[PDB]
Amino acid sequence: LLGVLVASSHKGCLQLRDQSGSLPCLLLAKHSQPLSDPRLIGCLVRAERFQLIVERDVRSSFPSWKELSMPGFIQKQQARVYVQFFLADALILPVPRPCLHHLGQ
Amino acid sequence: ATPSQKYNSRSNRGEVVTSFGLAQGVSWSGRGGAGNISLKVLGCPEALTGSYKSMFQKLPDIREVLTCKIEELGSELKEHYKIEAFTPLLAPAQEPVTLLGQIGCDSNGKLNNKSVILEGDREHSSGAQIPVDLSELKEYSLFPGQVVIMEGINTTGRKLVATKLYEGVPLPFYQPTEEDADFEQSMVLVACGPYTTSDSITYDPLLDLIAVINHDRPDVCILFGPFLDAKHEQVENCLLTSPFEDIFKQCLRTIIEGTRSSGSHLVFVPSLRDVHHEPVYPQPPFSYSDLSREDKKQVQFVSEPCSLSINGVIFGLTSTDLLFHLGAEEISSSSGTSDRFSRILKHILTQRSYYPLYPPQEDMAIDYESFYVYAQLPVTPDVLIIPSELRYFVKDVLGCVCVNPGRLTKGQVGGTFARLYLRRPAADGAERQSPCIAVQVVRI
Amino acid sequence: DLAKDTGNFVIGQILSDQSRDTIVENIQKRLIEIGENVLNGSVPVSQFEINKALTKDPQDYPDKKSLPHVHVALWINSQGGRKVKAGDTVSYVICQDGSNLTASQRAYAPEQLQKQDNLTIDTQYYLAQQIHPVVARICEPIDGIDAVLIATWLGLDPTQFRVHHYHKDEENDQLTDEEKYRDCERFKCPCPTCGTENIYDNVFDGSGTDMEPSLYRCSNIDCKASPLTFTVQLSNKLIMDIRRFIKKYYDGWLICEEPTCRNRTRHLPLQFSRTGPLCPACMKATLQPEYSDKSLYTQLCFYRYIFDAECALEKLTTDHEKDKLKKQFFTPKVLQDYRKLKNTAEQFLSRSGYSEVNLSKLFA
Amino acid sequence: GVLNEPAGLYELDGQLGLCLAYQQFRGLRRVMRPGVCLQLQDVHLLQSVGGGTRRPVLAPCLRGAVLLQSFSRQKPGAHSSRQAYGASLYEQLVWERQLGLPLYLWATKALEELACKLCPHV
Amino acid sequence: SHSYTGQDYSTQGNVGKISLDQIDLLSTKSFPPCMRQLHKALRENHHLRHGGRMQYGLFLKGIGLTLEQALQFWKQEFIKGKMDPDKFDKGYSYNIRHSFGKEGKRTDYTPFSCLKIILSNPPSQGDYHGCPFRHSDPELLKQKLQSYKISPGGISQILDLVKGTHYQVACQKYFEMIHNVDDCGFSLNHPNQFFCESQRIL
Ligand code: SF4
Ligand SMILES: [Zn+2]
Ligand SMILES: [Zn+2]
Repeated sequence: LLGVLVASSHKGCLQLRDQSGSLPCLLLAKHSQPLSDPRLIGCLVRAERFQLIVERDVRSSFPSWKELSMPGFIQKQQARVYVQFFLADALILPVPRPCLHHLGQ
Repeated sequence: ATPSQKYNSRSNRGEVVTSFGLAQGVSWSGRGGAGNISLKVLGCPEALTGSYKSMFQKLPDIREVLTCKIEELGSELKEHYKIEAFTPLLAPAQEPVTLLGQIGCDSNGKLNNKSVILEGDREHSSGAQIPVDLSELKEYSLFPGQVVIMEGINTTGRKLVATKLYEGVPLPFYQPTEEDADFEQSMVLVACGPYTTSDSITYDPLLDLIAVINHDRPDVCILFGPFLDAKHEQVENCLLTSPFEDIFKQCLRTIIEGTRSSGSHLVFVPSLRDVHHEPVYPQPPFSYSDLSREDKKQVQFVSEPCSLSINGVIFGLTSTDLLFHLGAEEISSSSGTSDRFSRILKHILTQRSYYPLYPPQEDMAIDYESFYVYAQLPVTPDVLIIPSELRYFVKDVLGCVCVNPGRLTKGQVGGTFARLYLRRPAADGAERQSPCIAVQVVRI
Repeated sequence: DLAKDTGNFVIGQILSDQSRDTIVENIQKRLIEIGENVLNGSVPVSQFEINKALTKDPQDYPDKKSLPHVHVALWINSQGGRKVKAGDTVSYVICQDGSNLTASQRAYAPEQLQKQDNLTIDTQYYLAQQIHPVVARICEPIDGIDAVLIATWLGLDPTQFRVHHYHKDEENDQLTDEEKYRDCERFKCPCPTCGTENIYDNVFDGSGTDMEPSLYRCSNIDCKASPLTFTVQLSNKLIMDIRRFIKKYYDGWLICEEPTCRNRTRHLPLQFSRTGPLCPACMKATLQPEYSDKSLYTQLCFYRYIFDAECALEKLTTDHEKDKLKKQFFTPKVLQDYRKLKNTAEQFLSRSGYSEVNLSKLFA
Repeated sequence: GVLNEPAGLYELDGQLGLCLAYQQFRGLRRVMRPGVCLQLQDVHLLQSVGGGTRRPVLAPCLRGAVLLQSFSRQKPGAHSSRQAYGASLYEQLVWERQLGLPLYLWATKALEELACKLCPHV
Repeated sequence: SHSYTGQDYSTQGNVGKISLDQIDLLSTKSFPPCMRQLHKALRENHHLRHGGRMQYGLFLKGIGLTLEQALQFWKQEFIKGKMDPDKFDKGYSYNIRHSFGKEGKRTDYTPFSCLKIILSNPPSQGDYHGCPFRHSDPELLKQKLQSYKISPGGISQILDLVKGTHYQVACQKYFEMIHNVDDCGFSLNHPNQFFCESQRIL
């Protein structure tokens, strides 16, 4: 896994971001003391031994136990997905802006 | 549980329900595969080694084959029947007049006793048709495809009325040598398909069968298909979570394996439903490519149909539904007492075919331009086996041996299987001492 | 009377030297008017008399229920104290009753037509079987003015009618891909889970850069099962489908040609002529197969088409589209599954019918 | 074969995957195009190796240098700008960490996919 | 040897989209003699026989304009020549529309190829459909072609091949001259391919 970790003023949650899009992820700063460090916001990030998780929900209406191989009783298939992984093994880097190289309380 | 529940609780196993012949007991037994096992698939017409090469016909050659059939048959009959000559069918003349032709329907489907129509060969009568009727006549039995001689009185030309219907003739059976077949008693069992109650996939009846097999040690058994019907509800909803050839392979492997114990021969009769095998007729022998090498000595396939030779005795091997079909069309004026079966047997005898019904039933596809050269009766045979959907029975008819074995599994319930004995004498007599010794229809 | 006299004027039209344009014009306005004058119900029942003959007792016919007139004989001899027998005729008409039954039996003596209420004499049938076919016999092969056009002058009932084409004489004038197939039957498919149905026409599913493989996702927007993962099940239907097409052919119907007679049977008669054999009734006409082998082979090509994506993939022009889609989702697995089913099809036709031409008999 | 358009890794037969490893072939980096036919001797064929491919890998231990005897009349296009500009890093990449060559090809692939994922919109 | 080409290059629905007005403008520089002369004719007459249009008609699908647009074009050229504004619906326009319908497949659903406007369809008196280089009698045709401002030497070397009864090359040399380019770029077989070329060079 690799991308840039970005937050949003509209989902207020993790999102691994790339040109192709984004994904909801779940960092873990180890020993149940999680990340409060906001410098990692908007930076290149990488991880290897991860967990990819999917959640399945369905609107089933099966009548009995001998039609369990018979299609008539299933309508909605909602699918959630997200990444779960430790921060303690993070590979990190900032973005050197590729360019044409008192006040405040 | 629910598979074979209604089946496994049968109360009739081993029960001898009907049989015929000399006196023979219960504990039937044979020499397994001991030595003298005469076996061959004969034929001056070949026995269908390979496959066809046909998916398309050519019309006028059909006419050709119809013709050749009509001609050859008529000629061979007229030889014996010492009659002079027939008539171009449209020169009306009020005398006795003998005609040759084949019978057919005028209309779409079935018949009556008032719509038989006749058609003649290509040559003898210039090839045209004439309506008929037989009201004046007395006793007949007709059905499409059937070629026959007739006699009537042609008044108007485009009409006629019958006077008489001379009788068909069988050919003399194989009259074999007198040094080869001097053999002993012999047991053969046989059973058709399908192979379950039409809701499961268990082959429980196949288990019971192979049990009986291992029990009684037979010379050779032969098991008609169709080992997986298509009209079997479990299939035509596109259910089975598998390929098909695989299932064929499995439900063959089980048989060959369990059998290899009791050292007996097996031969297979394919039919028109084992969906992995294309549905044409006649049928090439099954395909198969994984033999326990030591058994290419024992088990051989055959084509559908075929004609097999054991100890110099003959067998007609059909995997059709013939008897039901011919039941579905025939007409006979006879109304006092008549075994419908006996008659249809007598017919199937003489026409040299396996399917003299023509036009064919709305499904039982065929293809003449090989059918005539691959599956015509090489000899009037001795024993004939024929599946059905009709109640089992057995008949000795005019030096011919026939048995309706019935099905194995009548829908969801028990069924039948056929068993018989063979031996030939070693002197003269009525010259056709039945090589069939005695026959038992033993219920499952 | 209506059909007979209509066609009689039709043929009478050609019998003068007006312009081909005048020919069309006159043979057009009259047609449209004739269609409408009943299409808006403005002609008496007297103008539809259907007198037909009789040969035997009504029950004699092996069509106990399968002629559009014998049913009335059944009626007349089973309902009243009035006899009808050999050598008699029936002056009836076909009449809809709003009952979605065959036209084979909604036949009626018109005296009840003028009596009851729900006896709606069917003014649909009387076009595709009385006016049109009569006009076809004669007016058809005129230049430009072709079959369906006549149809679309009276009643736009094309789809059903579209199947009739006189499609044996298109030789007087090598084919693009699709309309080598168009008139075949598509591949329909049952979904194993969502319950819906599908149709599999071309490998790619539609639009350009968006294009995706057929077997990927069930069509029904919501459900998310992916039918590919049921290759084997598809396999089944494939065979369990083809094993009825062949079923038809070797059982091939036989049908008539002279566009009036229209007989259907199988008992091949024995006389012969240039084109082949001759109907027994319309002794002045040929006979044709129904499922012309050309169909059968066409259809099997149509199957083998949409399972062999490899070809259509290779024929694709734009580099980047090809590379991107292949990068996307053409594993060895997906490919292999196509390969499997396509293989089943192709071998099952090339088994033995038609792709061969035995040169060893063609140059002797 | 134009394997890495930026780093101009080039092979013949379409199927002799080849990379000018150590030659500082500045001149042979903005010139080539399909239509050139050249000569060569004694360069390894890597097969029965796998790990990336089993194709006829060409490995130039610099014994038989490039043998220029032909050109290819072909003017350039208009797109390579976004898909070739900047491969200079490659030039020391081998000399960077003494790169094994199957490793080298794998790394090139990784860089391909990277560039697809990030460069240059970020 | 009949009315199929090598294959259907200039078939249904190839590259093209152009508004009505421009047609005439393009005519003077892009219409192969057969078409060009027929379009002049219908520019004058504003009426045509039963068969005639069924060449020009399908030829227009060469550039492939929309029916209602093509219908509008033909309407202009119809009622200005006094064709009853009610007949149009149930008459010509009807089949003109159907020309993109169900049946017509390989009969109407296709454009024409010279080997269909030559080997058949005899053109009758005062009519215009049909290959000039075949049906137009020689010296009348000489002055006729010359009326396209052509050097008589080209006309002569052309009429030579014309009596050599091989004509495609004649059409070819004509185009070669009238655009002066010293390669034919191809071996012409279909007027619409000719058209796609003539538009290519612009
Ligand atoms: S090439 Fe044929 S269609 Fe074209 S202008 Fe010449 S004769 Fe007419
Ligand atoms: Zn679904
Ligand atoms: Zn007829």
